Amino acid sequence: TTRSWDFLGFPLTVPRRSQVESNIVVGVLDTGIWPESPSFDDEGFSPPPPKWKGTCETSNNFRCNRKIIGARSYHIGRPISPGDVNGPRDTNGHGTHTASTAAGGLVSQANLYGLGLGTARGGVPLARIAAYKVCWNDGCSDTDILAAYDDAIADGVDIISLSVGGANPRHYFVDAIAIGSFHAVERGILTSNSAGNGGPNFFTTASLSPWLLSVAASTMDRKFVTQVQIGNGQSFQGVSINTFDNQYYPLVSGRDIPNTGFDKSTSRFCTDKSVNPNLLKGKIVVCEASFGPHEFFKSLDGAAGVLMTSNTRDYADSYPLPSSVLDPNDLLATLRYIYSIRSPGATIFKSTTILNASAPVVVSFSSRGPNRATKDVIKPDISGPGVEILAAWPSVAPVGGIRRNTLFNIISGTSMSCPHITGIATYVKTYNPTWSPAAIKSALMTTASPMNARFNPQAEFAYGSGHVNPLKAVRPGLVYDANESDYVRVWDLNYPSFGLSVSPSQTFNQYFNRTLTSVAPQASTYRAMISAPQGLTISVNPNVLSFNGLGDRKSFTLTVRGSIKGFVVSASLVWSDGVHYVRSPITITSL
Ligand SMILES: *[C@@H]1O[C@H](CO)[C@@H](O[C@@H]2O[C@H](CO)[C@@H](O[C@@H]3O[C@H](CO[C@H]4O[C@H](CO)[C@@H](O)[C@H](O)[C@@H]4O)[C@@H](O)[C@H](O)[C@@H]3O)[C@H](O)[C@H]2NC(C)=O)[C@H](O[C@@H]2O[C@@H](C)[C@@H](O)[C@@H](O)[C@@H]2O)[C@H]1NC(C)=O
Ligand SMILES: *P(=O)(OC(C)C)OC(C)C
Repeated sequence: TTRSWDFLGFPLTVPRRSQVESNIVVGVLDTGIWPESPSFDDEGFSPPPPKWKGTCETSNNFRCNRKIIGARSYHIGRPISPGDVNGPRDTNGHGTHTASTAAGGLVSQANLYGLGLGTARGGVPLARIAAYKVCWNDGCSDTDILAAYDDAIADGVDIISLSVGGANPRHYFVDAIAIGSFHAVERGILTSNSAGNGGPNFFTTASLSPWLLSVAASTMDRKFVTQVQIGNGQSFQGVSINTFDNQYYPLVSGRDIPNTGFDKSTSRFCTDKSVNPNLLKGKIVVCEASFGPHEFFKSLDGAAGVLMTSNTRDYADSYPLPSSVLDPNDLLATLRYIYSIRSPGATIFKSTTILNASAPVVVSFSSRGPNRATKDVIKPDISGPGVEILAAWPSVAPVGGIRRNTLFNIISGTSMSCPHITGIATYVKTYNPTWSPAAIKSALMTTASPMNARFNPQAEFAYGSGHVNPLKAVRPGLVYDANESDYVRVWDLNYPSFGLSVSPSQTFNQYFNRTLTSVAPQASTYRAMISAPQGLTISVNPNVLSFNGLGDRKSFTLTVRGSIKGFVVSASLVWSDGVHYVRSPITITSL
């Protein structure tokens, strides 16, 4: 966040509408909020909007200010779970992180043990925040969500950031988030929702509702790496967020030190207590696998360092001990070294950062479509920064499995990119106070910049309409407006993109209807530009539209005939008038 915003072309110097921005309330459903964080400072803030109706649960060591003007909790079912606390207070850290990502104010020198140093901020530092705590160690219940929504709607929230939801895509018909968001939409309130972290398989996203803006997690240029240097003098580049200073320690293999009743067939991975604690103490264990902080304590208490392995390393995480996830080969290279001189040694360095030019690429865990409820309503809808995002953290909240004196943490997930979209959507809202949820969501989609299908073969079912563009989202020129009155043919649903399910090698011919509403003051003509593959034929009538002014609408029909042989084939439509550009992806699937 000390870097994502700049990576999105959203500088500290972007123009603002401070007056409207300061009167906007961003409701955040998550694990609560930690009031004390610098990201939620009050200084200078005028008093809350007169038309705000929310309140604050201040009977248990919590206090709202003029930044955080609302805070409530929901555990309707049974009693509070173990380790949790009564009230709006965030003890998990998830809600605090999320809130600062979307609306956190400027905090300089923001850093996690030096890592990611910079100026932390939210997309809208002046908006007010209203926290609705609905997630516990107990989980997040359906009753709490519906209830929290109700309050948000009546309190007067303007937009809602929802970083929860990952149920089996097939349980989509019994998902409450669709109920809440729907009622929210009827009152002109948009919802940003993380797609899920169940990728990369072809049908892992559970954020299926149409009125819901779904967001996937992509990378940014900045990348955390941890250099490991074994005895020979050769280095390897591993990923992890290592805050421990550079140190040197003896090396050992999991196979060489099995534990009573274990075979080296499981010791390799040194998991499930398959390693003798005695011959492990004070050394950097080398294991053929990748596990979390829990397994560190469970199986490796005593070890001074850990070296893991994985074929996937497009994101980093912090651990309880000097650690680093190496590439399969660099691992074998390290193992040989162990059986070489017999008395090895490696030095795990404190993480550093490289710049990856391929970014933004949607990360591996990001849930991807098609929409299991309707393959013709493509999802995700868009992408944003969700890998290694540094933002506000509670002082009591553990980091990577231990305690660290830090006010910021670095974590990844679709729940990190959602807040980004939430903040950007609020920004657009500050400039276009009257647009509806579908209008705001359209702006961000039609104005998103195209992503590379060579990096993410799944095309749209991985990044939807592409990567967000904050400043172009403000003046989209035209919008695919809608409202609950339209969710009562699927291909004729005024969506910002087009989808179509087909059978392998089987000529087809579909047609789609849409209506664009102008949001720009000046009249202008928008000629159309298509870009379809080979085995397909696409056209649009009209292919030229004029708009006399603000409000005017026009329709058109898109036809798609052809026959794809592969799984996913994409094309695009674009309605430019010179100044404005309005692209809408076109996806065809063989499932
Ligand atoms: C700069 O960022 C890019 C984007 O994340 C890094 O490229 C990715 O690196 C990961 C990590 O190893 C690769 O993961 C393996 O992926 C394969 C196949 O799945 C991937 O590729 C196919 C075809 O392109 C797609 O259909 C999939 O959606 C997916 O993208 C899988 O079998 C393995 O089990 C791993 O999961 C990933 O493929 C790769 N994606 C892209 C777009 O290239 C890049 O990492 C470098 O390049 C990769 C290929 C490895 O050689 C890494 O070791 C390199 O570091 C990163 N570069 C730097 C400097 O960090
Ligand atoms: P986010 O990515 O939220 C999803 C589970 C919806 O989760 C964090 C804890 C990584």
